Amino acid sequence: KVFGRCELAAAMKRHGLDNYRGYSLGNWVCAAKFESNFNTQATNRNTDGSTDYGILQINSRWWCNDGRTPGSRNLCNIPCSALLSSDITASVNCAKKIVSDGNGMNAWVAWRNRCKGTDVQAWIRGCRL
Repeated sequence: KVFGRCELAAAMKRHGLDNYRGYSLGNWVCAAKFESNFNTQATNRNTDGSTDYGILQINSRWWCNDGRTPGSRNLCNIPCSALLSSDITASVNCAKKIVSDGNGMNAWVAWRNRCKGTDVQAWIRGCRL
């Protein structure tokens, strides 16, 4: 599914992401924009052989099982394919665990490079929330 901007903001807020570990909703929308362009089916291979899955590009090196990442853990206890569902529940839950891991949203390199320090409220402007 490719979410609309406000549509995704609403879903993330219903799933408890808004202000989770102190990160306003705009931070999460912005991350998703640059990770996946709001597409739950996005996948991308990393240099190390792991793969990133879903709207928040969660990686198989640590967080999900894809059967093909030798280093690996599955700390979210989830097949990576669950992260590609129309229903964002598994991506949200696993993102809550990642953002709690010590480095906050820095775990998403794209968030650090493209969202951190910017006016992330713009990403939820105009949305009924």
